[PDB]
Amino acid sequence: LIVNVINGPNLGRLGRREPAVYGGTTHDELVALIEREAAELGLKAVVRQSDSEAQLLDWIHQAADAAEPVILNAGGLTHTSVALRDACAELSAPLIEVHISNVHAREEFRRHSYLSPIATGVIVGLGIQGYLLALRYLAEH
Amino acid sequence: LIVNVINGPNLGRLGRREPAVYGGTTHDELVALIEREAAELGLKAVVRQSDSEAQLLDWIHQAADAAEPVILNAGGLTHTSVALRDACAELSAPLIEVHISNVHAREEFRRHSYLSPIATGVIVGLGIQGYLLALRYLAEH
Amino acid sequence: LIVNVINGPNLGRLGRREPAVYGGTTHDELVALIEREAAELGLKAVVRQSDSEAQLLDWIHQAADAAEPVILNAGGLTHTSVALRDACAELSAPLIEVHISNVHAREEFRRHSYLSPIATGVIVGLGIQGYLLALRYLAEH
Amino acid sequence: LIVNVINGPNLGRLGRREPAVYGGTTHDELVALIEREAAELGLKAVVRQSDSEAQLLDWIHQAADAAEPVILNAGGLTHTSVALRDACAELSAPLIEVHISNVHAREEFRRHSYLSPIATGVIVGLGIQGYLLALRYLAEH
Amino acid sequence: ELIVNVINGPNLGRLGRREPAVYGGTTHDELVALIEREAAELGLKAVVRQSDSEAQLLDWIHQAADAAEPVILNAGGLTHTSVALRDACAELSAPLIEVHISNVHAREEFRRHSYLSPIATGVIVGLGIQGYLLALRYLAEHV
Amino acid sequence: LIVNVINGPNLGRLGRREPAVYGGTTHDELVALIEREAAELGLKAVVRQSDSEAQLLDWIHQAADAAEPVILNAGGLTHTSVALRDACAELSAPLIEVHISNVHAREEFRRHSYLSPIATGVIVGLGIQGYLLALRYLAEH
Amino acid sequence: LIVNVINGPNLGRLGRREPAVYGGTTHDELVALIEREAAELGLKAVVRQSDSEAQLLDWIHQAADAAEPVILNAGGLTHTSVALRDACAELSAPLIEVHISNVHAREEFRRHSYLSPIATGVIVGLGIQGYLLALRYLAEHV
Amino acid sequence: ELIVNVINGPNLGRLGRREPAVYGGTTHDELVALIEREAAELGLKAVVRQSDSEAQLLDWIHQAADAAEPVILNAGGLTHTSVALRDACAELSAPLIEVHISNVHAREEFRRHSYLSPIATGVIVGLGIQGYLLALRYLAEHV
Amino acid sequence: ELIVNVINGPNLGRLGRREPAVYGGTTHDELVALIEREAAELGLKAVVRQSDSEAQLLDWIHQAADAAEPVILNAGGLTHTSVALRDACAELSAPLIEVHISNVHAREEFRRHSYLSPIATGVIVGLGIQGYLLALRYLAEH
Amino acid sequence: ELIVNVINGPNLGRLGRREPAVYGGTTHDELVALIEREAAELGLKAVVRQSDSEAQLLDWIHQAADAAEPVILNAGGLTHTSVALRDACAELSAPLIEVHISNVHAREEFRRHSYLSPIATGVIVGLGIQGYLLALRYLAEHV
Amino acid sequence: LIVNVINGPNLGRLGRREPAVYGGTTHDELVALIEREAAELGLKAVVRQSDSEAQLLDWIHQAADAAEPVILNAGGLTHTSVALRDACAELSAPLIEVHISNVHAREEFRRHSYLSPIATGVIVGLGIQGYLLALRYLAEH
Amino acid sequence: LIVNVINGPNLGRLGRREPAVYGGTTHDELVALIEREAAELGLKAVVRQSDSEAQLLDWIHQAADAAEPVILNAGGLTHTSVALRDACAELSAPLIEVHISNVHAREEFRRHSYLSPIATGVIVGLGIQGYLLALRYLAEHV
Ligand SMILES: O=C1C=C(C(=O)O)CC(=O)N1
Ligand SMILES: O=C1C=C(C(=O)O)CC(=O)N1
Ligand SMILES: O=C1C=C(C(=O)O)CC(=O)N1
Ligand SMILES: O=C1C=C(C(=O)O)CC(=O)N1
Ligand SMILES: O=C1C=C(C(=O)O)CC(=O)N1
Ligand SMILES: O=C1C=C(C(=O)O)CC(=O)N1
Ligand SMILES: O=C1C=C(C(=O)O)CC(=O)N1
Ligand SMILES: O=C1C=C(C(=O)O)CC(=O)N1
Ligand SMILES: O=C1C=C(C(=O)O)CC(=O)N1
Ligand SMILES: O=C1C=C(C(=O)O)CC(=O)N1
Ligand SMILES: O=C1C=C(C(=O)O)CC(=O)N1
Ligand SMILES: O=C1C=C(C(=O)O)CC(=O)N1
Ligand SMILES: [Cl-]
Ligand SMILES: [Cl-]
Ligand SMILES: [Cl-]
Ligand SMILES: [Cl-]
Ligand SMILES: [Cl-]
Ligand SMILES: [Cl-]
Ligand SMILES: [Cl-]
Ligand SMILES: [Cl-]
Ligand SMILES: [Cl-]
Ligand SMILES: [Cl-]
Ligand SMILES: [Cl-]
Ligand SMILES: [Cl-]
Ligand SMILES: [Cl-]
Ligand SMILES: [Cl-]
Ligand SMILES: [Cl-]
Ligand SMILES: [Cl-]
Ligand SMILES: [Cl-]
Ligand SMILES: [Cl-]
Ligand SMILES: [Cl-]
Repeated sequence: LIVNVINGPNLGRLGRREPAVYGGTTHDELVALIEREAAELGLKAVVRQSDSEAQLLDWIHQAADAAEPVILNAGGLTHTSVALRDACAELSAPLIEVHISNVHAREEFRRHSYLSPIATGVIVGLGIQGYLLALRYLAEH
Repeated sequence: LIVNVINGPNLGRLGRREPAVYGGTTHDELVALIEREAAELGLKAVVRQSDSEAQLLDWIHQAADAAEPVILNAGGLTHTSVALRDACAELSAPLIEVHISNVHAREEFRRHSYLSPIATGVIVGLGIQGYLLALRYLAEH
Repeated sequence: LIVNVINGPNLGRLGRREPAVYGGTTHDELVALIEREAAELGLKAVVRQSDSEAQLLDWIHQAADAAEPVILNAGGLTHTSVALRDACAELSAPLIEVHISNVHAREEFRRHSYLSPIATGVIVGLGIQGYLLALRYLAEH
Repeated sequence: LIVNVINGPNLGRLGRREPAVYGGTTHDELVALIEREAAELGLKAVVRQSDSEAQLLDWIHQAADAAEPVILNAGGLTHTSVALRDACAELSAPLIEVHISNVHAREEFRRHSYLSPIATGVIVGLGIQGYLLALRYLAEH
Repeated sequence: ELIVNVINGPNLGRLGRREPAVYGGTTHDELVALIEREAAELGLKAVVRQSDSEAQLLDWIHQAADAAEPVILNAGGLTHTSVALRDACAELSAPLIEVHISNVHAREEFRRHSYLSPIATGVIVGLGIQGYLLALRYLAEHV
Repeated sequence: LIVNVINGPNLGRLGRREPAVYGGTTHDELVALIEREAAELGLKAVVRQSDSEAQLLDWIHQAADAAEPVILNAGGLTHTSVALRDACAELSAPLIEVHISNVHAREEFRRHSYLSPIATGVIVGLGIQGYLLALRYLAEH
Repeated sequence: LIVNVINGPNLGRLGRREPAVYGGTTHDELVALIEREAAELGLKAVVRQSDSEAQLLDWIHQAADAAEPVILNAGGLTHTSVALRDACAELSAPLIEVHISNVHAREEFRRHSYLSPIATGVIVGLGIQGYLLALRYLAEHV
Repeated sequence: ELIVNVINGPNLGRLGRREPAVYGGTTHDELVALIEREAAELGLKAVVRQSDSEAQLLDWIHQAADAAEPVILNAGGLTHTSVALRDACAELSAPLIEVHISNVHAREEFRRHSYLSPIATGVIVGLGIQGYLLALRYLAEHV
Repeated sequence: ELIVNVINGPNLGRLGRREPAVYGGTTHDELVALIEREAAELGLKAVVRQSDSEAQLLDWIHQAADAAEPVILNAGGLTHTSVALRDACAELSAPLIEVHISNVHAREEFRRHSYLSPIATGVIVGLGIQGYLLALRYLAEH
Repeated sequence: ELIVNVINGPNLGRLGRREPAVYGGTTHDELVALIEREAAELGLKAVVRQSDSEAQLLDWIHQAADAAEPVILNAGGLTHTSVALRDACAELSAPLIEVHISNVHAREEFRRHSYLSPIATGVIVGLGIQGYLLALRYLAEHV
Repeated sequence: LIVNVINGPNLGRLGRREPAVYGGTTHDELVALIEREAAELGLKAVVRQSDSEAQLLDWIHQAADAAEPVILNAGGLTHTSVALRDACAELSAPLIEVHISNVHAREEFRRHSYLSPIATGVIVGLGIQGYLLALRYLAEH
Repeated sequence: LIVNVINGPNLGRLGRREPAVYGGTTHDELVALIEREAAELGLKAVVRQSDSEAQLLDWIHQAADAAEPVILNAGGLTHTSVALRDACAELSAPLIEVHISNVHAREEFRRHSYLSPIATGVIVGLGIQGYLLALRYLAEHV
């Protein structure tokens, strides 16, 4: 039933943040779109956002304890955080990595995700809909 | 609206080919699943597979001229072919890269797609459903 | 005319912290010197320090919304944080990167700042006065 | 007299966290063993864990000001945090780096600790006892 | 009295017409005059020199080493290539400030690895023409 | 017992092709030598050559389904083709990589075969006899 | 005096293909322009294009057997194909590598040709005229 | 009507006696004469100059930028090492053709990474002396 | 009788006068006496041996593998270079503890990439001579 | 007739009990006897020698160079580390065949860059202990 | 027998230039020492110093034309100049590369001389006597 | 004044081994040439050669204890042995590295000596006279 959608640093800034790269959809609108999609798939979505690494670790620790699937857009921490990777290694339920922009069409340092090798799957560059497609995978699988 | 699903080398071997990596679904069954999904979304899917790089280039040139969206799993050529990349650079309509296995949880040489930097988006590790989720994105775009 | 001076990890430790590298000037002394210089330049300076990455992200988000220039010394996060770089990418007003020590005369890993490529300019190795020189540039711009 | 044992991200999760890698001992049980061993060696041990980088930095600053020895397991931050390295550089009393797992028998990125070069010594792969052996060194020195 | 050497390397005599979107529209002649005015306001005497010749640049910094005079150096393209220039700068006892008009870290990767930076007192980059003037102000506080 | 000898690009040119490197034996004479040696060992050798990657993949697919051993000299594709390595990964029967020249005594780029890590064994620099030695291995395995 | 001009993958697409990179001349027009220039220089150009590596290899083998010069634009295969390099190594008559675009002003991976080290020479970034200048090299060296 | 600058870098004045197995037996004087004869055939005016001095090469490039004239450049060894020379060439508005006598890709690895190639219009390598004349023919049909 | 083998490699017989700022002023003979005494208190028997010969070190490793005895190993310079010593240590079924006197990570870069660490049970570095004694304590508790 | 030197390096005397899943269950004594029989069937005389000492291996290679006898060499760990061994093998005028029991390319990265491979006639890898026998068969044919 | 001793950039600064690295012997004193050694060996030695690359090339050109041996300390140009290497490649008589300091005990960028591979031999770290020893080599050869 | 000349692996093979690389002078002739030159300089030279790393380490240890200068040609071990480098780090008297061939004109892996950074100086490619020139340095520096 329960799917955890977790957004990392700078993702609360969606809308005004680099619109050509990330789109004009706000995080509030993102939460509403995910919840609407989850209800139509018979799931429950809990969407959380934080710039704090310690907060992100706490949320996925809880998902590990509850054995709930995780949709994770770690933002910049994707490319840098071993600590977040280590937390995500506790997850028994599927972990789907999601990025709004095509991370492979940008700077070289964005192409070597710490999370990708331990995630079930990755969706990149499909904009805001990437979250919704990740939800659909978890509902159908 | 026509969507081109193009599969590269060894993808015609699906089902028998490394089941633990790629799953047990055959390419014939994949064709049927895509065509069923496309019919629900109001799209028309043309699914084709070849082990020949020249044939993949020909199919991509046609999609460039017709300005039709492309879903591409180039198999091994993903990691090697600059020629295929150059063919895909002609596409005006969206290009979605799809991989059945999590290419980032495997050998290091699989983590550096030549196609990702020029694709609209990439779906990795979500099995056969990656194709179907790519169709849904294209149904909204 | 508001200018934000943002200091990152370990900069609150100035004075006793590696004196041969960073000097004997405390953070409070630095705060006083900046405010004195800004007042003589007709600017208002707001100087804040935190060891928390999430906190630094918060302050630059504010400067982005208020369209205010930023003088940033991110400390160790300079060399490691993509998340901080992403937050700084929102800034429409000039961003000046400042370092007290000559970061190129030290360990090799300190020579590859994530912030330099997206900043307007960089001042390195001029001690505390680096902040004051960054202020003077902003007074003319 | 006073020894500071500081544990980084995900080390509060010991016990159920990757048992085959880190063992079945919880953090509560680890605190008890450390306190019992320190009392036998005529020392007082202060054991603290946090997933927050800023919190770790705060604890290091206090040890530097008090000139107290530090036994540090930074977790995933060991491989990533220059900020934590910088704080540890202020320590006048010995710094012993400790890891539960053999960090050299794992992923390549775990083999290049930021703390190792500025530490007095490093104990790796000797399990929970690594903490206790580090205590014994400090009792002799 | 208190003398500061401002030394510009290859292609810096071309300022104004040369890639204006990268280096600005101020000519080198205008830069010389601007530096001299700012220096005199700070109680300093700026000696501003430009050469496309490495040997000439070496000679100038050799003299600054003998006279123990501060140096503000924009070596241009040589910044990224010349060990010889670095070796000469290693003799300087008075402060050495490396200045670049453009933000070299926002450009090609080969520009991000200065040979001079590790032996300089400090580096000012990407602050345009004012970087020279700010370097002078540092030296005015550091006699 | 059937053994498949598969020769890749440029190997049909044996005889005239860089005689100092690859020898003076033609490809037709190679077929005759292998077939004579196979009859002596009580094996059945099918020797085939193609410059077409797709054709080589098809022959490997057939050997995978038939559970037949493969002796493969992929020529230039040894160093470049992930697609060919992917086809060879299907083989349940032993795969033995053969090269006429000493590929380690030439250009550096010839030293990093994609096939070697998944082959049973490799024979290099022993000339045309390398094929015959490979047959002899398979006759006892 | 026969000269083989061989074009690799995606070069049949000249005209529509990234005009800002490769120009607006079509492959049909390219063929005819090469043939006319060759004829004026007292040569005969055989111009062929294929997206198939095996086909390109066959044309190179034939050129090696006939000891005819090759002007080669391998396209994408320039940066990736050892098999093509191996075939070209059999050439004894001059081999000239030609690229329409300045391959050094683009992505890094385009700057490390497998063909360059074994070719007589390389012409890059001079557009369609690169083929014609390669022909003139051959005509001036008879 | 069109003026083209042929600029040769370090060691190119040594052509003829210099490593003949690599650069051929044509002297620099003979090269000048061959270029001027080809330029006269194409209806162009060719000015051929050679120097071992980097500063001198930079000066000639600056003049070509100011005059908006095409440049055929063989920088010799400086091709692989000089950012200063690259920066001067970036100021050119008329076409820049990089020319090398030897096949620079069939030699040492350090010769395969020209600083000038990315900012040039085109590059001709390994065709010997004729590389200069072919570069002239390109400029005759375009500029 | 639980036998622990303490094996020292090249230049460790030179302890005392050998770079005292790096390795301390304790001689190898004094080290042997300290290890043996510490082993006695823990209820173990320590066999301490040193050789500058790689072949000799390999023989001692082979013997310890056949006897299923724990090994405390300071391979010296060979730590950073010897695949052969790694291959021998791979036979050990009983725990292998890598010990270095100096902090090998605070020194030259080539000292930071041990061939032995990835196959050892654990590693003790930079704790001086006491690193041997702590390694014994680990084995006594295990 | 023809004398063939089969030289095994460090840890190969441990075959049988040493990592059976990697190197097989055949002991070194069993390997020696097998090689001797196979060679005698081919009209050759195999001298099989093993040592953990680099110096000892060098001496045996020196003797083969002076006698111009072929060498089959499994240097073990020294394959990936010893320039001294490569230098000794460079003296051999008769064929040198490098042999490894395990597929060294299916293992750790540091095992994939043999110092001996570039100077050997050929290499046999991953075919078990039969690799020695196939190497013998090559030498009997040449050649 | 005439020997050319050629010193490059910064070598005219000997004596006062980094005494701990290059010693206290001036360039004028070096010239006098070479004169004495040349007289003892029975040869002529011409000592030239220039900070100009073009000048150094000219002197090398003259030595090539006269087939005279060269002792070269190119200073900083040793590590940077392909042009100087190309000039030295013309020399038919022996070329001895000489450095006063041990270039291998300093910065990494000093360990990759462009001249070494085309020189007859190299003398490094023997101070000023390196010049005198190089002269003795040329007298005997 | 006693000077130690130490030759590593394969240097006993001089005259036989790759004569186009190392020359036609035997190690015995080298010994005699060194002893003659030492007598001219008022020095005593002890020239010893071994293919064994352990034996070379022992000789270096002896030279460290006696505070005697060392001329060292480690051969192949030059590029591989941290153990030998560690032994040489004990030397208080000067250490001169010598190579007969120009190590920088050969394979890349020969250009990164472990001994060079800790030696007083390095002499390369001056053939047999490299040893004699090394002797003259030590005689001039008392
Ligand atoms: O590297 C990234 C990628 C992001 C995305 O595409 O979702 C967001 C972000 O803040 N940082
Ligand atoms: O590297 C890959 C990845 C594939 C996938 O995951 O779809 C298929 C394939 O043949 N080769
Ligand atoms: O790498 C750095 C550089 C700093 C500076 O020079 O201001 C401060 C800091 O905490 N970490
Ligand atoms: O890379 C590591 C190593 C750990 C350890 O071995 O203690 C713990 C951790 O959380 N992350
Ligand atoms: O790489 C650079 C940087 C320059 C600057 O920014 O001042 C000038 C220049 O000529 N070359
Ligand atoms: O790299 C190689 C090696 C070959 C061989 O040695 O058989 C053949 C080939 O066409 N390309
Ligand atoms: O890398 C390239 C270069 C091309 C060219 O410039 O001719 C063509 C092409 O298809 N791929
Ligand atoms: O690297 C090079 C190449 C040259 C050429 O081929 O023209 C000439 C030169 O002096 N140095
Ligand atoms: O690299 C090392 C480290 C040693 C240690 O710290 O014990 C000893 C040694 O001889 N070589
Ligand atoms: O790297 C290796 C490979 C071996 C083999 O496969 O024969 C043996 C060995 O001791 N070390
Ligand atoms: O890199 C070096 C080395 C020098 C030497 O050791 O003679 C002199 C110099 O100016 N630059
Ligand atoms: O790398 C080398 C260099 C040698 C030399 O030139 O003296 C000798 C040797 O056996 N190995
Ligand atoms: Cl988007
Ligand atoms: Cl697209
Ligand atoms: Cl991806
Ligand atoms: Cl799957
Ligand atoms: Cl300071
Ligand atoms: Cl400490
Ligand atoms: Cl300074
Ligand atoms: Cl900077
Ligand atoms: Cl500007
Ligand atoms: Cl052959
Ligand atoms: Cl297999
Ligand atoms: Cl080119
Ligand atoms: Cl000893
Ligand atoms: Cl173990
Ligand atoms: Cl460690
Ligand atoms: Cl041989
Ligand atoms: Cl192999
Ligand atoms: Cl020479
Ligand atoms: Cl050297």
